[PDB]
Amino acid sequence: QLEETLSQYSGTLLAVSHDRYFLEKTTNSKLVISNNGIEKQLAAAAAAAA
Amino acid sequence: VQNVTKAFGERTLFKNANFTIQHGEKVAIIGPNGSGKTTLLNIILGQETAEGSVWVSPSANIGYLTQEVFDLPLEQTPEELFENETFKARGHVQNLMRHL
Amino acid sequence: KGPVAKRDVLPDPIYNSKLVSRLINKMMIDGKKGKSQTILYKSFDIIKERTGNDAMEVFEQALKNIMPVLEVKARRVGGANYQVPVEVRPERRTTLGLRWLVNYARLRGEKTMEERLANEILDAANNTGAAVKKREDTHKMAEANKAFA
Amino acid sequence: AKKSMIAKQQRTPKFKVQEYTRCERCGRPHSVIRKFKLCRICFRELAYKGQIPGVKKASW
RNA sequence: GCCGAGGUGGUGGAAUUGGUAGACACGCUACCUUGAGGUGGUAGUUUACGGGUUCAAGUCCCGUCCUCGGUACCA
RNA sequence: UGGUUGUCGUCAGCUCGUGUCGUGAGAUGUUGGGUUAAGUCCCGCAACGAGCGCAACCCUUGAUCUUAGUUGCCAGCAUUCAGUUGGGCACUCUAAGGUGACUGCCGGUGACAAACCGGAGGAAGGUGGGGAUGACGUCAAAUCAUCAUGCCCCUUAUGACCUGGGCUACACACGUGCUACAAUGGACAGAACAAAGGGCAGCGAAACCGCGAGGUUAAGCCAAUCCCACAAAUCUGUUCUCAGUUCGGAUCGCAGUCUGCAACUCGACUGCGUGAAGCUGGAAUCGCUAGUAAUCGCGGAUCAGCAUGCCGCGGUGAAUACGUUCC
RNA sequence: ACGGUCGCAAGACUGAAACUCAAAGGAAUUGACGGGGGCCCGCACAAGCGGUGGAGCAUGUGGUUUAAUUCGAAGCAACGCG
Repeated sequence: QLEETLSQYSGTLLAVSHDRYFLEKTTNSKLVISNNGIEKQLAAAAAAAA
Repeated sequence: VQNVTKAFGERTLFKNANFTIQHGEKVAIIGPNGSGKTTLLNIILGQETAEGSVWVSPSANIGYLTQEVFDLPLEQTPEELFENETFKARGHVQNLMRHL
Repeated sequence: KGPVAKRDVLPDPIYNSKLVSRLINKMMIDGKKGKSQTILYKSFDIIKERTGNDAMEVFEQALKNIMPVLEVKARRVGGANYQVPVEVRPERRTTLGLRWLVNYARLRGEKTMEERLANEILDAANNTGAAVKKREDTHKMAEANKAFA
Repeated sequence: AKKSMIAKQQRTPKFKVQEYTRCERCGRPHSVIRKFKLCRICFRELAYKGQIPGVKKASW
């Protein structure tokens, strides 16, 4: 139910979750922390779209 | 959060990581193991070597949830803990919210 | 009826490009080229400062990342709502790139559209960015509906 | 009430502010032009009938 | 009079004490669409009553009123 | 009912003469091929023509030649606080007469036509941009309240005067509009640029006073002179830093100003204080193809006074038109 | 419908009247319409830019209150209209 209602939540959420299936209801943009700081992703953003 | 840098002695996590998020959006923060996920929110929300600039809205009411359970006023009753003003503030606000 | 064509003005006093004046005519609110030229030159001076390059090459690189190859138009037959993928002719590639730069720059939100357009160019350069959401999503819509052409 | 009201305008009232503009050819206020001292429709009619020495059809 | 049953919104009606002028399907109202109706789309209105128990009551409890039916005087 | 309009619609249609075909209603022309913005024009045709429509002539803008120089203009000529003076009609300007763009000329396509596509010239290129112009008719559309009106009705009243109120009501809906929700922003200071139009019991300089709305005396002007009239967005500095705020101004209290017998219902404006809803809007829906949309001020009618409406005026000034699949 | 014949049945065949209307109908013409076809055109659609619908007020109109809220307009083509 927290997976459900946080989708109907009215924005400004910073959802750290080590799950892969919880964030499928609570994600529009991602912050992938990686080597040498953040990576502000808005999609998968892998393999450097060409 | 502009030009942020976070280091622990020689353990360096953040370096010049410029991102800016406004209201009304779902921000998922993913770290495989130790990406500072828990560390960023502390250095979003606090001082202590957020090297750079972290600006946040002064009139926003940030409700915070921790990973670690070590922020309880221990040995208190949830009666005294939860702010229950008059009559249905125990029931219609609170005790229904607990049992339900 | 038939196709009609248009024109645009060649130079800019700093950065002598056609397409930079095309962006000057874009993002003009209420008939004010002066505000858009000031915003534009302060933004390109930030792009020249913060990254030690000439902002022409960063700006064209960002364009190359945003310019979509494939629009997907509509073709409704019956009750079907089919979408048909269209090879975009490169004029519309440039103009959709400029619209997406301008729209998602002012849609970002920072403490001037100087900074917003500059950071949007800096994101579309290092391809992950806000207009490139629209690039990726249009290519995914053309990739899924490629059966019609 | 038409000729009575025309007659009342043709009077001198108690006060100068009771004075209002009126037709002089086809009795009505609301759009009597001060220059011609004429009602609007009567101005259109007479200006069609070749009178009123200034006005022709306008284009510019 | 006695026994048994139900008393909610304009309607029929679910709800094991935990939030309902109403949650569910209709009506109803304001708008949209249409030439104007209908369909369709958007938003909107204290539990028969009175007194408790309870942190909380449609519900648990004590009383009153109404209606269905069985059980009687009489034709 | 006359008269005068909306609408389809600036759509390209609508008819008639004479002829022929059909018992007749009708048909024909007006259909077909190309072409157009066009029933435009050509070609073919049982039709040949014609009329109302379309276009053109009319007004404006785009440029140049001539005339005409003050109140307009200042290039060289010196004086000027100042185009003020003398000087000059060159230049802009003004307002008259012209010239000018006609597919005219080239090449290509296409019946050889009509026309179309590119090219050259040119300020202007294919009705150059716009206006005015609104066919037969449709809605028994609108107007008996601008007027005139046939018929019917009232008449010491359904007519007339006067004051007062109302046409500004207010729980609600609904058209059009204005202002915002903000950093391309708000406030403050500096610099510049307009067009069009108005002025006789009117426009009203300048000076003075008032924070301001304005006030008192008054020059010039029946106006290319003088006034309205200090354009504003813009540009450049200072300042705030993303909040229901240095956003926005509703609403409201008090004290004022002007107009006018008189501003209570029921005027505009100013000053102080208060500062709301609103952080870009659901279904749906509208305008616009270029100096347009967006935006910024200016002007004039009406009128003593009342403009967010309307009618014109300039300022900056875009994005897009692949196409006709859909409404 | 009644009667009759045929039929296992369903029904077939034969077949009126009271009553009711001043039309029903055919073919063809001119139009209009089609959730018929073709061709074309218009900010009509698409391609865009800005809005309206949300808020505040100005303004006009419906309802309602009224002593009167004067009269006229009412889909496009009434509703900052006379």
